[PDB]
Amino acid sequence: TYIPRKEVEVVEIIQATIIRQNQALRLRARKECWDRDGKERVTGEEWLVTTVGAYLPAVFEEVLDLVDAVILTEKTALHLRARRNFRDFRGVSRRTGEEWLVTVQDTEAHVPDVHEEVLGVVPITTLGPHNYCVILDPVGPDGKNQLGQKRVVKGEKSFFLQPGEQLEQGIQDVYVLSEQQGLLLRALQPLEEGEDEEK
Amino acid sequence: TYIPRKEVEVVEIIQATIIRQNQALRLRARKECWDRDGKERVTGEEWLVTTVGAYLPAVFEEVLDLVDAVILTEKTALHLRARRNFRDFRGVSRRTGEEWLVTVQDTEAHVPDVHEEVLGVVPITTLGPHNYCVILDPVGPDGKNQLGQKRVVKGEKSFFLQPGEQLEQGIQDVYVLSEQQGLLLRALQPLEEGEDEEK
Amino acid sequence: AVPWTELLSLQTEDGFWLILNLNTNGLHSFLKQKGIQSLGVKGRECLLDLIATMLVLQFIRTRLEKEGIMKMDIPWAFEAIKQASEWVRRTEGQYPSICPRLELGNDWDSATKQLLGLQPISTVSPLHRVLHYSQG
Amino acid sequence: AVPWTELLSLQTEDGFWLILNLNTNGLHSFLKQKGIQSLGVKGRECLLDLIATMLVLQFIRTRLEKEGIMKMDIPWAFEAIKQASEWVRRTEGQYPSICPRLELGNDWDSATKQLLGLQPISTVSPLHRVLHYSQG
Amino acid sequence: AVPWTELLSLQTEDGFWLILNLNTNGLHSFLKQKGIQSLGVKGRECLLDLIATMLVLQFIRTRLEKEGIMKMDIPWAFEAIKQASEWVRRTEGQYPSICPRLELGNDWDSATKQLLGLQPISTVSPLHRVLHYSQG
Amino acid sequence: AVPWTELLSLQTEDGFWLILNLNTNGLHSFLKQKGIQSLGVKGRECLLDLIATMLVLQFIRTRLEKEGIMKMDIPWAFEAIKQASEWVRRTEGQYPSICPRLELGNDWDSATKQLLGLQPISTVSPLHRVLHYSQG
Repeated sequence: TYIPRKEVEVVEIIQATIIRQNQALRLRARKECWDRDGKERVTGEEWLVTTVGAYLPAVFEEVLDLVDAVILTEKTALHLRARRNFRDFRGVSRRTGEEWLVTVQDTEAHVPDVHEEVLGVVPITTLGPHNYCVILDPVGPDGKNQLGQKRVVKGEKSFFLQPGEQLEQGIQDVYVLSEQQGLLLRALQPLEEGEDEEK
Repeated sequence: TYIPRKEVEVVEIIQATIIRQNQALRLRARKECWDRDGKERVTGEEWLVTTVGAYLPAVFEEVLDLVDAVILTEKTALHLRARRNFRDFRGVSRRTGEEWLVTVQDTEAHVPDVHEEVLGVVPITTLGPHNYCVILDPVGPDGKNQLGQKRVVKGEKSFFLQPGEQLEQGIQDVYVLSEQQGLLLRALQPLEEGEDEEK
Repeated sequence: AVPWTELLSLQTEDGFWLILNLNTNGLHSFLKQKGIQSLGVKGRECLLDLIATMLVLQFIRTRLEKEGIMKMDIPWAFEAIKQASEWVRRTEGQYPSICPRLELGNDWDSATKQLLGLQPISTVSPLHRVLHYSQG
Repeated sequence: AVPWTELLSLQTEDGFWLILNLNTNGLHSFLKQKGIQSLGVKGRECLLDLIATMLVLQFIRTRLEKEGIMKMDIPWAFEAIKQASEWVRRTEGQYPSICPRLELGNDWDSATKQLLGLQPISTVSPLHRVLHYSQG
Repeated sequence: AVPWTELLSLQTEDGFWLILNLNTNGLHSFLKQKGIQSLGVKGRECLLDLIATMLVLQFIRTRLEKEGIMKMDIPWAFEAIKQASEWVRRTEGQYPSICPRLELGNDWDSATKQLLGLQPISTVSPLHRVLHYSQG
Repeated sequence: AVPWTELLSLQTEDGFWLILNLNTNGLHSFLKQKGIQSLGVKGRECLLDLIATMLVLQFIRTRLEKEGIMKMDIPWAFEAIKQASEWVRRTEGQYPSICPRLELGNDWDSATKQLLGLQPISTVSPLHRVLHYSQG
């Protein structure tokens, strides 16, 4: 209970918020301050709190909204644009405007940070033993797309289309030929193909 | 009987709940507390109690609803999605979003935990001696589906379609042939088959 | 000569239950004062449906005894009486002795007959503000 | 004989909720005085929609109990009652004990029935300026 | 029965906002006295459009709560309410705590409801010359 | 219900600006007494056109705020408002702080609103002989 005082005025009766499992709470600052973790925050700066249970807002922390995590099954991944320079949960440095994917081998559930952006949930592209596909603008070893080029993927393989990549016409089935059947097919560049021992 | 007091106010007259066999009671906390088992509980956190008889709620335990167990016959199994990181009754660690099956060889009856989800009761797929089937996306040794691949099951065998697996066209009957009958059938990949001694 | 087809109109889609002529708001106030919120919202509605179904059964049984005639199972309502008995004989076992602990009667005969208002109730019982509050 | 088709007109596009006959502006003033702005604008609207949906559910349940009949799931409104129950039984778990802390009642039965105005409220409770402010 | 099609006529070409029944000139004088010229002309107009949009949203929400029903997202105005919510939930983050510092309320519920005039305001607040200056 | 097509008739051939209802001759006398001839004839006309354009913009903005609704950019005048904003946001940068130094207000909101006559002006300011000289 509270005993009153003449020079102390009760402004309002604030209420706590209940954070269950796999959620977080978005709350900006109202003033230059320090949060419950002990970090300086400027006015308007938003952040997240990930404690489970009843969470009581401070006097300078406008609670905005509850953020619920995204469950990563083996057939889905998460496409995320960075909003500024930060370091995410794995501990890699990001740049502004950069896009990437988050899979099950990172976390089984991911709560979207305020420095990130949910662009969409990418379903897996899987190829049967009788299937192949061509990838428009593939990602090289440098993490950047080769614009204009292509890459042919064949066999039993399941993968995600990384940000920038695209299929040319979709999942395509491989040509299978008997001895009564043949294919006429023209080159476009000087090429080599060692199917048998000779080239 | 209760003798009253000036500084003590009776709030309400609460009533107990009757838990018969093969049931449990779901009840969240109202405040940071300790339950009857002696475990700390945060606000909003739900759990279960599995004692049989009259159960009296505490002052901070909102009784939600009664949960009744699911009876596992030999022709049915239980498909369960995990809701968070926990350890179930057998003592294996689960991850969020993970699915699995519970059969009679685990328990003859299973009460669905609050950290789980009843996705459906899976009937058994049994094959006669004259039957075979093809399984789309089978589960390998790693517990994960091979997406795109297939697996042929033949003979007298009864099994459950694990989460992810599927039959291609159903329970199919095997080709049976006399000497007046033959089959024309084409390969799709280089293959080997040693039916007789030669290959 | 109660409206019978209008009683057939009030059969619920699961098999449970102004024509009943009973103070319902005072009954809700009485059951709230006896502390029915400690059973969950689901348990509270499951108990109110049981109490209402047994009240309608005691009303119809008093009507049939005035004509002369868990054993309720006329051709025009045999299906509704049958599914009501099949509902009640399953849902009663979850709540043993809920009639003394809510202070309505010893068993369901005593509770539903003293709430039905066809028998006088003794003065030491708190059941006076359910049959005499509607007389204002 | 409340307007029922006009209640069907007020079904929202997500599945939640003058015909209700309740002082809404005084109720907003009461809930503002109890400090509902500390939940965000989204949390405030999510709590007001829950309170309004449970108030409409308690109104319709009092109407059905006067006829005699989280368990709400007539053919003309079974879909709306079903989607309302599916909304409420998901959105209630985010706000445990929001009825005592906003000072409306112990549980949702007590809170929605004392706000519905069909039961008297004791004098030590601050719930007097929501049912008697509209009587001027 | 406010004119609704005339409210649809006043939808701006970007997605923001006498029918509103509010002293607008006294409100401009109040916001000028609180010092809104220190934000630029662009910032002043961007804040006035936010205040007017939230005032219209609180007016329509009071209208919908009297019927019974950052979460505003009827078929005849779903697009306008949707684009208004998409405008407000982007433009509010530029101005945190602009309702206490302009002395209108704690949050947007308090500010827009005390400016809407449907709730009484305490005497220690300077919000008396916006609802009582129009009563002359 | 001001004449709007007659406002469209008064759009100049470059894109700047009795219907305005303001003492123009007393305003010219006030601006001459404040010493506007020290800017050249070209600078004087360029400043009078800016002041008149911002006065018409504040008049139309007060009209639109009474209906409820450097950011001015209805279908019947979107082109004139657009070219007026494109003129003003280029020509304002030549004259910084021309509203205090001519003694009209702090910024363009204060200056054009106190010259528009919809807000009272304090007694220590010399702005009394522009709104009360026309009342004879």
